[PDB]
Amino acid sequence: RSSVRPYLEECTRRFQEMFDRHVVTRPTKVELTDAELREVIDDCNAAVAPLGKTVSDERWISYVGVVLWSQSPRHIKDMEAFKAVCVLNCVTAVWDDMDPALHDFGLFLPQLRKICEKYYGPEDAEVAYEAARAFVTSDHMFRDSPIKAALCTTSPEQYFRFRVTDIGVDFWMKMSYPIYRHPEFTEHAKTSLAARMTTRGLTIVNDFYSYDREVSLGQITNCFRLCDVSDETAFKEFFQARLDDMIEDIECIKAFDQLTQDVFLDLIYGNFVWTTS
Amino acid sequence: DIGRSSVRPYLEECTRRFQEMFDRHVVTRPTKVELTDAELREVIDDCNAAVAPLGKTVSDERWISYVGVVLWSQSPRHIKDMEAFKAVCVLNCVTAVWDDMDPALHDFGLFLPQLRKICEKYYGPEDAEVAYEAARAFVTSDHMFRDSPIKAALCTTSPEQYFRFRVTDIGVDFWMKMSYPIYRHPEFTEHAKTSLAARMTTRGLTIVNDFYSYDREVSLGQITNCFRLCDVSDETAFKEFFQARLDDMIEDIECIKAFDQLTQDVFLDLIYGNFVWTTS
Ligand SMILES: [Cl-]
Ligand SMILES: [Mg+2]
Ligand SMILES: [Mg+2]
Repeated sequence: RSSVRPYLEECTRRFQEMFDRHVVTRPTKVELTDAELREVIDDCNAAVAPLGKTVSDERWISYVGVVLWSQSPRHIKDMEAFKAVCVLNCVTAVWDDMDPALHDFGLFLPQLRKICEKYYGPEDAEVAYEAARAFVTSDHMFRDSPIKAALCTTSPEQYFRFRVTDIGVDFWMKMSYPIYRHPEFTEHAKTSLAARMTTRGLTIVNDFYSYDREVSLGQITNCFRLCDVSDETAFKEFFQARLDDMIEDIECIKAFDQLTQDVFLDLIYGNFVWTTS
Repeated sequence: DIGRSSVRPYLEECTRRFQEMFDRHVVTRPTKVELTDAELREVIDDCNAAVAPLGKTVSDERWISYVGVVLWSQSPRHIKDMEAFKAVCVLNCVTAVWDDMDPALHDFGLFLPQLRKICEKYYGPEDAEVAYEAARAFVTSDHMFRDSPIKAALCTTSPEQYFRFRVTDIGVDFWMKMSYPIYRHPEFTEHAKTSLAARMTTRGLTIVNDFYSYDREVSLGQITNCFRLCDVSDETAFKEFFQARLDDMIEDIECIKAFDQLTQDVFLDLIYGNFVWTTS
């Protein structure tokens, strides 16, 4: 029960087969110029320096890969917004990986505001900042919280309801809509319907490939703790149920407008490609 | 299908079973905020000023029917800011009229500035922006999804997709984001701003709303009702569906009890108060 390694190959193949049948369109990686990647890394370093944390270029590049693979390159209009999502993703990933004893909101929150004010217009900057603030504040609030225990152990429905915020997808949507400048996508981002539609597909993939690491650290925010992964029959029924969840979401996503559904599906499928890369 | 046009045969039994569930699981009864006649006149005058640019005349009696949900579904023991409370009264009522209006008469250029005016009158500068954005997103969502293929997909596929739509569409996310200044409670404020507050309360609010508005909505051809996902003409299929919805409400309520005391008081007063107002 400590590991999903016996299922790693089969589940990877089954994820890919599902995407090939229901999405078809493959993710494509955004290539940053050397100048853009250096500007991103310099902003990341500047933002986490007040916390006294050193992070290598290699670690920044591993954090940023999800952004490079999970946006929708054919629809990008604003590369300043794109770089902002690169930076905000990376620096909040560092914050998400830190011991809460090193969490200094007075030092970090002004750095998030500075990033938002550099890359976004005034209105978008407020929206992106509030979402980043809500995300890091949620991360802090729910470490060792009875609420997290109740939501993550009760049922898949309560667990994914928690993960809408906790996996960062509502934040992601609210900092990503300026990349596309697409009115319908902007509204779905702001109502969080965008995040609610894509939460299960992101979370189930994240959870499968981070299960071994997370259970070894005593973390409970993983839907595969809701089943007995040591019982092959129980695991296979649970995994199929999660695949069915992803498929139901994907098929509803196809009712959205063409640009919006490309963004949603590139996000779910790109996250899978980056996670397995 | 006339047999599917009504939940009237189940009206008494379902009302009794809702109440029984609340008595077992919430216990604490809702209590009604009473406004002074000055407060209520101020609320209604703001409501009239807000909808007059759209050519709507609304009697005091109709306003009072709209506002009863705020009076019954807030948490009086925890109120700290009655200016924020009056703002929730006005915003609920004026967006209720907008929700009931001919979508032809929808004039965002005239209405959105009135919403901002209400928010700027009653809230501090930061809270006014949060309440206004939530009102804006709600009325815009209402407009976007009339005759939308997205609404049809989310509302006919499964209860999960339907309640996902209703987090915004029934207005609970808006409600949480305009109500947190009433309580000035840091944890509740955060749950409102992440929308976890809305996500926890959506089913309890929607199931009750849907049951008691089913007849009117299907008579109007409206599809945003979870009881269209079952055959209400089939007593066996209806009672199994209704029991599953009751189980949803109970699971939400039992999880809500893991939140801090003040927050859970607010969440449960909202669900239970909405039921009391709806059946009155
Ligand atoms: Cl805001
Ligand atoms: Mg994980
Ligand atoms: Mg209704």
